[PDB]
Amino acid sequence: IENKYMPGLLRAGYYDLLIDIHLSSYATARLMMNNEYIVPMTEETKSITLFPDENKKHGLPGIGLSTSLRPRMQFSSPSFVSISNECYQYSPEFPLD
Amino acid sequence: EIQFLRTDDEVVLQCTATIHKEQQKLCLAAEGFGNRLCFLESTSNSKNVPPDLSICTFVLEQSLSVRALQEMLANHRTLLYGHAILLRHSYSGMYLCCLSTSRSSTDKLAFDVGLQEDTTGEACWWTIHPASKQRSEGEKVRVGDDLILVSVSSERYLH
Amino acid sequence: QLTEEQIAEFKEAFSLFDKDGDGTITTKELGTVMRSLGQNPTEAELQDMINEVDADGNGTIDFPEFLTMMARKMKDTDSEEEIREAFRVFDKDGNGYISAAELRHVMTNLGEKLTDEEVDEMIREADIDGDGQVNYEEFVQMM
Amino acid sequence: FHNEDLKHILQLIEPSVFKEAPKEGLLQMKLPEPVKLQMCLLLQYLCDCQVRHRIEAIVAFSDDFVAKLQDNQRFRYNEVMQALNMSAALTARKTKEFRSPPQEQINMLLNFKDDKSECPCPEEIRDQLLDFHEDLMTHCGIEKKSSTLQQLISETMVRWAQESVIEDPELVRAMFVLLHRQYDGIGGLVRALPKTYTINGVSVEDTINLLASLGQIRSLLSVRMGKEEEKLMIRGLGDIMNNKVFYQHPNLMRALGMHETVMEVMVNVLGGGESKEITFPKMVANCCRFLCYFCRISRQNQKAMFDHLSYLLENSSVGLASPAMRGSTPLDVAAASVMDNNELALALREPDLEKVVRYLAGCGLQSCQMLVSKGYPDIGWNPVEGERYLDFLRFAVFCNGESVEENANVVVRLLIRRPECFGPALRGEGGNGLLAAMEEAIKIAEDPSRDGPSPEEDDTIHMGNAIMTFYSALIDLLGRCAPEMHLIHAGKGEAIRIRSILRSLIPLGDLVGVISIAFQMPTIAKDGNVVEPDMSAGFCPDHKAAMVLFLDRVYGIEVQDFLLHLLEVGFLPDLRAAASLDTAALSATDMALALNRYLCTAVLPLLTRCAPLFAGTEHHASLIDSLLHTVYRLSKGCSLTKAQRDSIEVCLLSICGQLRPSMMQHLLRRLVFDVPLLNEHAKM
Amino acid sequence: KKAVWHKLLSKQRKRAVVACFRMAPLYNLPRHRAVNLFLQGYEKSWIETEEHYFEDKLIEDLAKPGAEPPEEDEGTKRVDPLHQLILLFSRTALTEKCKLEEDFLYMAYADIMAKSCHDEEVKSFEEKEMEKQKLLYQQARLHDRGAAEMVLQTISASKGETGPMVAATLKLGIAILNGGNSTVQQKMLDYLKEKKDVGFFQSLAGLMQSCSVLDLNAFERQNKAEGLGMVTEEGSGEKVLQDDEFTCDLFRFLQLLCEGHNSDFQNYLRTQTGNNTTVNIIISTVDYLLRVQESISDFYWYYSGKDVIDEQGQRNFSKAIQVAKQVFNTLTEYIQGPCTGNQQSLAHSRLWDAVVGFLHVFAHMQMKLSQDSSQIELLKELMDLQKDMVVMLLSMLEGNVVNGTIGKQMVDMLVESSNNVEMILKFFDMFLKLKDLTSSDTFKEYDPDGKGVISKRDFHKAMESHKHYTQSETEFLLSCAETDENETLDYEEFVKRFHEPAKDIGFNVAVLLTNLSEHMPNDTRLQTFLELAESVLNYFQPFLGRIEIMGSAKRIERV
Ligand SMILES: [Ca+2]
Ligand SMILES: [Ca+2]
Ligand SMILES: [Ca+2]
Ligand SMILES: [Ca+2]
Repeated sequence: IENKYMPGLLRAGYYDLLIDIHLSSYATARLMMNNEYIVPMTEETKSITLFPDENKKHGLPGIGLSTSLRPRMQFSSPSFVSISNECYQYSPEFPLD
Repeated sequence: EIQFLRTDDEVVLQCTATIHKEQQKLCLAAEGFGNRLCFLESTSNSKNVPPDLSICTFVLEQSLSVRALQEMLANHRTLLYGHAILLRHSYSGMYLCCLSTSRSSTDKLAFDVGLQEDTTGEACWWTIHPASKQRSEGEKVRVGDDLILVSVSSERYLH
Repeated sequence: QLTEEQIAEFKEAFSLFDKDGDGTITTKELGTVMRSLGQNPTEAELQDMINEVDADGNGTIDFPEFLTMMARKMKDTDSEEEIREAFRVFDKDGNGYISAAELRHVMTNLGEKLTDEEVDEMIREADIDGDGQVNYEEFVQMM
Repeated sequence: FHNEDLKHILQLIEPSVFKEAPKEGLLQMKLPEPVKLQMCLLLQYLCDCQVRHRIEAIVAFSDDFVAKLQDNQRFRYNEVMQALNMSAALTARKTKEFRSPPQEQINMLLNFKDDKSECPCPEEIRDQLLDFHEDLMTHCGIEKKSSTLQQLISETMVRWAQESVIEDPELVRAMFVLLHRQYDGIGGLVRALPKTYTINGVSVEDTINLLASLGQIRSLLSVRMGKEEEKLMIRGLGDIMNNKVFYQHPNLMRALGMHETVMEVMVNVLGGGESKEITFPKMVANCCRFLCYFCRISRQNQKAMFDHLSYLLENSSVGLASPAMRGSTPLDVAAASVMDNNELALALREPDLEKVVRYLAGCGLQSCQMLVSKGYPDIGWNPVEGERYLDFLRFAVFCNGESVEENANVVVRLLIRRPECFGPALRGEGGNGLLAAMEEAIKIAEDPSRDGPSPEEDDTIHMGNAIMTFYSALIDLLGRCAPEMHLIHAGKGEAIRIRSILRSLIPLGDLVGVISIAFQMPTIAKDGNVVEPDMSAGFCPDHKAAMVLFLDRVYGIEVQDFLLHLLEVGFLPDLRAAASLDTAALSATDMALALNRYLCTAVLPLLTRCAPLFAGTEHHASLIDSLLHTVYRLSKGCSLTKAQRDSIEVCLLSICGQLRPSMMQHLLRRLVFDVPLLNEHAKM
Repeated sequence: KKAVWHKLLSKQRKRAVVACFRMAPLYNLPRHRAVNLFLQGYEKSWIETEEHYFEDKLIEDLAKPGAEPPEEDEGTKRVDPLHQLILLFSRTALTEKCKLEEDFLYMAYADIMAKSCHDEEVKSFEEKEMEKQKLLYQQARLHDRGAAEMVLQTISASKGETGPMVAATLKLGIAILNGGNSTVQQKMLDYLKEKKDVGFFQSLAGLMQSCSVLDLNAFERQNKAEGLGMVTEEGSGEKVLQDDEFTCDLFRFLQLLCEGHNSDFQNYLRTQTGNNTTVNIIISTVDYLLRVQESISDFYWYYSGKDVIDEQGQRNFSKAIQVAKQVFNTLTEYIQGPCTGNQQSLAHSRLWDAVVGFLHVFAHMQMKLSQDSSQIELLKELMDLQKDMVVMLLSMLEGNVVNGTIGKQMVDMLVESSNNVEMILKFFDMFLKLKDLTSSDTFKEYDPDGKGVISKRDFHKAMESHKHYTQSETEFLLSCAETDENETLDYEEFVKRFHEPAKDIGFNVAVLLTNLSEHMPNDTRLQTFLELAESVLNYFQPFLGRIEIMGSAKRIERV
């Protein structure tokens, strides 16, 4: 991902591989749930308002407090010395930050 | 250019048979006095035996619609497919109907077909239906067509 | 919490809809009352009605379930108010005392076919006071 | 991306619009078409985030608005109820609002728009809604730099399109869809709100688990059917079934469209390999079971399921012949979607019935291929599938106690048009008759070779029992299709005609003979252990129950001579056998329970409704006396349920009431030493 | 005694208990259920009903050339964004697929463009002219970019399957063809001729066959549901006449295609010379009309026994009436502008059956509905349908010759339907002598006052003294007169309501009969029918005017 001298085809292939092995599963899970809005009845939900402050200025998209239910984010460490098979469920962990 | 069956016209009901792999053509017949049952007169062998059409001729009196017939029972025209018709035996003056009593001709479900004096009731009326796929309900019935009559009283085809 | 007499009043009311006497009001059994009062309920509506009250889910209202919904209705004093309301509309005479003379109009009002002379004969025991004219006091004892 | 990272990356997209409250962002940089497509995707996601925020704000307002509205309605209800009376509440369009269904009530309350003023809500409550609705329009932009994402997108798409001729249809489509979304801000809410649901805080964990299971099931669409995929299907469906949210919130379940997903996973497996027969049969079984239970959960679920009645009819022949899959077939799904719902029964159309009639005619004309493959003796017709096809029509024509005339008249006409559906006994030519067919079925069930394949245990279809069940189902369907008594009394010509056709189809003598056929009784063996004849093989009381239903609904019992003859031939033997199966050991046998159910559900109510016919029965003294004693002995039973005991009490109190005093001397002699015991049984 | 008294207090108590079951206030429901109900109700009541108008501005912005010459073009003028959108939609249609896939983008942008086109008391001729010019400009803004080809390509790709895509395409075509746009008609005809497209006409015939009509079974099931107490979940009871808007749009499209007497396209509809396969749209329209008249006769026969038509059946009759009216208008536009081929095609078609059915329906419903006062709007719709049918019959006889086949076929149809036309003509004469009666001085001496609201008894005595009306006519007019208990009737409204529809429909019938009589002089069947229709012809004799001109067919014609 970092290298600036990598061939374009290999760069695209490695980007696609990084997306597929680690991110595509949860990305598809959230895309499949976007068009549904199941919001619980809580105090955080009550606190939500259309406009951040008194004047009617739109806030930045995305930022704010969203209380709608979302799919939960699951990851497993890909270690081949362990003999447990429960690691096969979920996608391999990656340093997201 | 082509004519249509019309009320107050004398007609003979004609059916074909395939007995022993040959086409035999038979007309519906009924004798007014005595036996009220209906038998079949063979008109295919007209060369050897003369057909007796004097008891096979029938007269189309009415061609009322199905709804008109519901209303009438609750209380020159051109015949159209899907209409209730009244057939009168020309010789006897009695109308074709389902007798509702069966002689048990190997079929318990079947009913006898004969002649009835009274016009009232439902047994006398028959509904014309289009045998050919080309014809449709409401279309004029041509002079020459294949027809499947349905008894209003019992929903049993003239078989 | 409910008065034992009010329990007995809900006894007779509960059995009023329970003609077969099994202690369960089916949808059709309830439906007969509604049609008798002139209203035409759909079968789906009748199910929605009983389901809201049927805590058990058996589809037929039992008396303990019937009491709970009775408590849910604030019929604290409406019973005798209806009894009092019945007394005044029964006394078409407006004298505060219903006379056997008006008894012939009211027998036709309900639709009962009980004969009038017997009605006077019953009104001689209905009137334990005897007034020959039923007041609110003689109305309540009758009820 | 959270907070400051999102701020920085939006500044990178457009420094001017997304500045925190010269430099060119990714938008204004003369981009290639593939890059433009991805920027369109990003701008779509930003709009989706705005829609989600806009929906959550609406749900936040709804809480306090509905609380105030509910308090106002409580107060208004108290004020109205003070003046009125409980009895008058049926009247009073005044209280019509409170008697309306909740959806109608809230639609009636939310009529503040315009000035028709018919809504009863006060101005102070009106103000909050009238302010929120204009703030929402302002946030939607439906009320100098662009300064907003909507205007930024509206400018950018037009600028790109007029700058260059886009050769990519995908890019053109994406840009114009995004522009339409910018100009149709109302439509986003119109689409989002029907898919918005609210839950309590207690059910959040259960909702999350249900959503995870639904996500697994939905994501498994992309993979082809297989063993492990079938495992995951079954496990997820089981979890969804066990979850209580599936019961408590059917509306959320419909909004999530689970039934569509379950059908799609069923559609794929059924369509894959039609020629090579259905693979993964337990898969279709689980899907059909889930869909039937979904129908049973709620009525609106049933209406939603009804919209796919067609496809299920072409796929009705998936697993009909296979035993132990009863209730887990597409035909069962259709029956569940059309079961006991008058609105759907009336909406059911003629071609749907015609398809089922064609299938039944095919089953009556042709044998069963996999059955004869497994080695069952070949017969011309298929009772196993014919019975299920007949049961579907039984559910279609009969609903909630009385018959749907429109459906019954069509079904009878189709059946008489195609007479082969009745079966070899009732074809008409060389037909031994219903009674003779049922003795032939007894003989087949007695013979081992004809009953069994003779080349697991449940898979063995007892052929005689299959024949009996087919004929019983046919008779039951025709009896249910019989017209109601009120139409006949009024004189409806169509009803008279139908009741005449059914009478012509089935003679009364055959029904009386079938009722006169007797059962086999359980017997105690030498050691004292009871041997109980198998239910699945032989003659069952339900078979005669169908005949009794037909006899009551079509022919009718209106003559004392007929009633007495029927009591002599068919009813009294069964009652006395039930009274003889009253021992503590024989009471729990399946024979005894089935016979008691048959009696107390079919025979006794008929004799109760035919009570007035018992008035002048002096010459028939022994028969009525035996009936009274047998019914009393049956009432003295122990295994009888409360409803059965009540039915027996009603029948006895009716017959005894109609009988003359001289008739009940023998019953009084039995009572004079039983009543003084003053036990629980003495109440009747 | 007390038990009988309890029975009296029972009927009172029975209502109380059922009322306490039935009464289910909203506040009893939990918070979340009420919140969900509020979300749904808010959506339907407010968000869906909220309306904004942006289509004209959006289309104008999409059509503005975005400073292309200022931009680095170095070549031909780049197509505007609207042009690219229309090209995308056209290519998607031209792409071969088994079925026309549903596309929400098309189904929205077609609506936007149609609204941008149409953008829809007394006004000046200048105002009307400016509205015409502005509509022409708005239609040019789309058909310059190729919308005419797109609306034909989508219909061709439809393959005769009714759907929302076809419903939007038909509306767009109507919007661009409103006013008989000659340029758009020419563009469509040229495109069809150069492409030799048979799928367009095949899909047109398929859509006509798929068009729905009235359904007795569905209506009876709905009425049984209503009687049992079921509420109509569907918006307008659309099970009967599934799509009323779609059929009207489909036939309006074809009528607009032939507006202005476009003889080229009129002939091309009947026969496609270049195409290998030819479909007779003119005959398909007649077939649909024959099915519609059968459906209308079915409801007539259903409601003949009923004393009063309920509101559901009344609106179903209305919808069927507009459908039939649109079909008659389309047929008239087909045959108008003496299109001899179309005239012969109808003359040899099944149109006569539809006409004879409508004649019976018209003859009986006039008697049935006139007695009632709640069916005035239905009677007016029926009168308008009668007028359009007679107009189509007049266009049937346009450019006739002495002893022609079309005239003889009309005479045969009239002899077949003699009784119904006799009833119609007596109805018209009865309600046409009413004006002379109410304008007579005998009416003024019965009501010397200026208000004129005469009593029913006085009106009956006046009509008896007028003695132009027999006893049957008098009692029929009494039945058709609806007054209060005061017996005072407004003769002004009575005579106008029963006169102007009669006054114009009877004039059309009289013109048709005079044309038939003059073009078929020696026909005894025609002279007997004229004798039956003597009174109306005498009434309309002063108003009827006749001239002779040298027509386009190089023959003398009578107008
Ligand atoms: Ca009960
Ligand atoms: Ca209960
Ligand atoms: Ca008094
Ligand atoms: Ca007293």
